[PDB]
Amino acid sequence: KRQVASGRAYIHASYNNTIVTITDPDGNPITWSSGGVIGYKGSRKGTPYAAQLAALDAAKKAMAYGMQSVDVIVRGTGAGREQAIRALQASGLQVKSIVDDTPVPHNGCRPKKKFRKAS
Amino acid sequence: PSRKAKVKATLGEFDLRDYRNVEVLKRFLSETGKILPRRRTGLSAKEQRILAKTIKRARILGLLPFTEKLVRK
Amino acid sequence: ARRRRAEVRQLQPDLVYGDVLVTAFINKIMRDGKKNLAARIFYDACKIIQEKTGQEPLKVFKQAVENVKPRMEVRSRRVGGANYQVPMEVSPRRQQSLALRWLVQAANQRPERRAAVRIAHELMDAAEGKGGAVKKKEDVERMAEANRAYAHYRW
RNA sequence: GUGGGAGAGGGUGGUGGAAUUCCCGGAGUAGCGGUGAAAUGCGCAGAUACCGGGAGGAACGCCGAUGGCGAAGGCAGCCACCUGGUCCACCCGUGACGCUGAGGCGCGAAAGCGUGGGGAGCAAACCGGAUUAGAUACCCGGGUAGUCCACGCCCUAAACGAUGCGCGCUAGGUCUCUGGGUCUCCUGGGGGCCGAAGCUAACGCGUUAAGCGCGCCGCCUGGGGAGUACGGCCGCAAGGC
Ligand SMILES: [K+]
Ligand SMILES: [K+]
Ligand SMILES: [K+]
Ligand SMILES: [Mg+2]
Ligand SMILES: [Mg+2]
Ligand SMILES: [Mg+2]
Ligand SMILES: [Mg+2]
Ligand SMILES: [Mg+2]
Ligand SMILES: [Mg+2]
Ligand SMILES: [Mg+2]
Ligand SMILES: [Mg+2]
Ligand SMILES: [Mg+2]
Ligand SMILES: [Mg+2]
Ligand SMILES: [Mg+2]
Ligand SMILES: [Mg+2]
Ligand SMILES: [Mg+2]
Ligand SMILES: [Mg+2]
Ligand SMILES: [Mg+2]
Ligand SMILES: [Mg+2]
Ligand SMILES: [Mg+2]
Ligand SMILES: [Mg+2]
Ligand SMILES: [Mg+2]
Ligand SMILES: [Mg+2]
Ligand SMILES: [Mg+2]
Ligand SMILES: [Mg+2]
Ligand SMILES: [Mg+2]
Ligand SMILES: [Mg+2]
Ligand SMILES: [Mg+2]
Ligand SMILES: [Mg+2]
Ligand SMILES: [Mg+2]
Ligand SMILES: [Mg+2]
Ligand SMILES: [Mg+2]
Ligand SMILES: [Mg+2]
Ligand SMILES: [Mg+2]
Ligand SMILES: [Mg+2]
Ligand SMILES: [Mg+2]
Ligand SMILES: [Mg+2]
Ligand SMILES: [Mg+2]
Ligand SMILES: [Mg+2]
Ligand SMILES: [Mg+2]
Ligand SMILES: [Mg+2]
Ligand SMILES: [Mg+2]
Ligand SMILES: [Mg+2]
Ligand SMILES: [Mg+2]
Ligand SMILES: [Mg+2]
Ligand SMILES: [Mg+2]
Ligand SMILES: [Mg+2]
Ligand SMILES: [Mg+2]
Ligand SMILES: [Mg+2]
Ligand SMILES: [Mg+2]
Repeated sequence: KRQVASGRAYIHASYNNTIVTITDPDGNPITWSSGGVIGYKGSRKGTPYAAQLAALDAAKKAMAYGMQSVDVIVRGTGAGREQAIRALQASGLQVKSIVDDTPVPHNGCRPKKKFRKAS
Repeated sequence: PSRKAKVKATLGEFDLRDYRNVEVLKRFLSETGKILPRRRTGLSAKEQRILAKTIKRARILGLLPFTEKLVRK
Repeated sequence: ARRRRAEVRQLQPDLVYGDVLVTAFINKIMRDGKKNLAARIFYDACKIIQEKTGQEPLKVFKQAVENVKPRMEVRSRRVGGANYQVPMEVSPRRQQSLALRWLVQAANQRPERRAAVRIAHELMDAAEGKGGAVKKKEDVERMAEANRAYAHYRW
């Protein structure tokens, strides 16, 4: 119960799960959701439909705090990013700006064998 | 094929070694803080090579960005 | 059908109501190539529709067929070595085919004595929104849309 | 010699931002992670996701390329200092001072060894979870030496253009890097592609020769046994010649 009425929406989309964190304009979170907060347990979380459900659930939780407009921030390349985008877009929440802010290094650390053949 | 406009052709007389001229080096960066390739800038090999180091200097001085964020995705 | 597209067969219209849909339902009723027996069954079922309902049996028939048509089904697909139940829409021809097949099959599951009574009761119950055929439609539209998580495997 | 030029060539010191991890605080709640699917794992001692601050180690995104430099290995943020090679123009100086090179000497990726330090990420060995007929594997969660630094060893490789060095001669076209010039183009040095003559068993090579010649060094003489044995030399050892 804070009545923020305007904040940010971070989307963390990986190939294994999509998780949505709704925060205030300073970044402090309010509510959140993910594929695991919905009934989906295993690989079904890395599904665009699961991402849609997570986005809609986080949006409905933010409705309790009476929030209307959000600023969307996307991080990570994963199946279900655009589906969460389109879920938040038409959810009653006014989407003011969508921004991709995926953290890309300047070739700092050595990846795992899974991500090798690169630097 | 980058048929919109060349940065050099959309510009006049300028110094390629001036790391303090921010408003002219801003044109040579993309929407992100990244340095534009040759197909976008329309510079020569030597020109682009000098531009790279001058942009890096302008970045270290705090004038140009190392990286920006993408909007309207 | 690999080379061609296998154009649909055009059925002859009905001798009574002039509807090709009635003829298709006759054919799904037909057994061992006994057309006259199937026509007897269906037209006696129509005579059962009246004197049990003031509405013409053609309207009840078409409304039941419309109530049985499914909107989405679920087909299997082999992806990544596993087999998934992918939901997808249904073309109108397959809607009609499944509707008539389910109508006949559910009618013959009834405990009624003779065939005309089975078909008539199934048509009436499906028109008013119940029976085994509507149960099949609900089960298919439950399996589909119960696996919404595979909608991106539509193909 | 003079005057210019390009360069991740090398060494030393300093310095910047992104990211990973960890610590502190805020906010916040039931999972995160991971896979074909899972489980170990981590999470109510509050994780993941988000914001801010701090520490540390390592590597430099875009530029960036089929590019550049170096004898090879190899070299990629930025700044300064020290320093090597090289190219062009002038036609100035010396006057055959040249080429090659058995030995010798020095350099020599990675891994490995010694002493000290460092240790974020990764990760042999190893500890587990899966898979499997079994799985001393691939897949997943951890993880030590190591990877990093200083100094000293080690001398190996698909150390590759699988092509020793130098010089001269023998059609061109095209792309490119870098100079000079009467700057459509010409001329010189380097990096590619296609091709004259010619060569090759063929594939292919073809002014960057695998063509035509000359000089000098290295090496080959059927396969296995075998880069093994013995001997010698070198090395702390692994081991190398
Ligand atoms: K090269
Ligand atoms: K130690
Ligand atoms: K020129
Ligand atoms: Mg998952
Ligand atoms: Mg049935
Ligand atoms: Mg250098
Ligand atoms: Mg905390
Ligand atoms: Mg973990
Ligand atoms: Mg752990
Ligand atoms: Mg536990
Ligand atoms: Mg508690
Ligand atoms: Mg974390
Ligand atoms: Mg932080
Ligand atoms: Mg530490
Ligand atoms: Mg690149
Ligand atoms: Mg070179
Ligand atoms: Mg090499
Ligand atoms: Mg003279
Ligand atoms: Mg003289
Ligand atoms: Mg020599
Ligand atoms: Mg020698
Ligand atoms: Mg060595
Ligand atoms: Mg080493
Ligand atoms: Mg050591
Ligand atoms: Mg040590
Ligand atoms: Mg690890
Ligand atoms: Mg591992
Ligand atoms: Mg194991
Ligand atoms: Mg087996
Ligand atoms: Mg077993
Ligand atoms: Mg540790
Ligand atoms: Mg040791
Ligand atoms: Mg090679
Ligand atoms: Mg060789
Ligand atoms: Mg050979
Ligand atoms: Mg040669
Ligand atoms: Mg040339
Ligand atoms: Mg050729
Ligand atoms: Mg010929
Ligand atoms: Mg030929
Ligand atoms: Mg030659
Ligand atoms: Mg032999
Ligand atoms: Mg022999
Ligand atoms: Mg042998
Ligand atoms: Mg050996
Ligand atoms: Mg040996
Ligand atoms: Mg011996
Ligand atoms: Mg000894
Ligand atoms: Mg050994
Ligand atoms: Mg051994």
